[PDB]
Amino acid sequence: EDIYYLD
Amino acid sequence: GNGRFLTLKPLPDSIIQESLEIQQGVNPFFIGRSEDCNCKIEDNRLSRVHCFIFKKRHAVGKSMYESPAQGLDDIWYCHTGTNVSYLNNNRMIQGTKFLLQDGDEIKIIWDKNNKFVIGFKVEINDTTGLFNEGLGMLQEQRVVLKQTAEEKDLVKKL
Repeated sequence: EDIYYLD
Repeated sequence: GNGRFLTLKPLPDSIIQESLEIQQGVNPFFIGRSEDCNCKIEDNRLSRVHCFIFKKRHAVGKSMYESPAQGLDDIWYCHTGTNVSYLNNNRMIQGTKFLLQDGDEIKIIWDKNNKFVIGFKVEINDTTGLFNEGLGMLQEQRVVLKQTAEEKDLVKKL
């Protein structure tokens, strides 16, 4: 239940 | 230790200028947006439980050549955030662990374009019989360890 992506 | 052992203080270098202290009595210490986390840090970028620090009994087989501390306790930083955290110079992906040596600066979130940078300074004020509080025991040169179902379970009770 999470959609993170620091790119 | 009367109640506090490790001090995690979001330093001015980080978007956060607060100071949190991991009570030696609380294990493991959870950090994140959700108040459920022993530590309270709300950053839309990180998960409600970006990461948590867990303390474990430091030990080793024999003392051949190397000189250990018999069997004391050490602090392990556990990361469960999908945005991956950064400990000093080691990568911390969702499901990793790292040794915490007194004066450990951990990065919870860093954004080049958003300029969103977080970082807490770990400062061990009290030493609850720690092998050496946390100076960076030899043998293993600051390496990121992996967590197991045991760790994931810790957050399950969070």
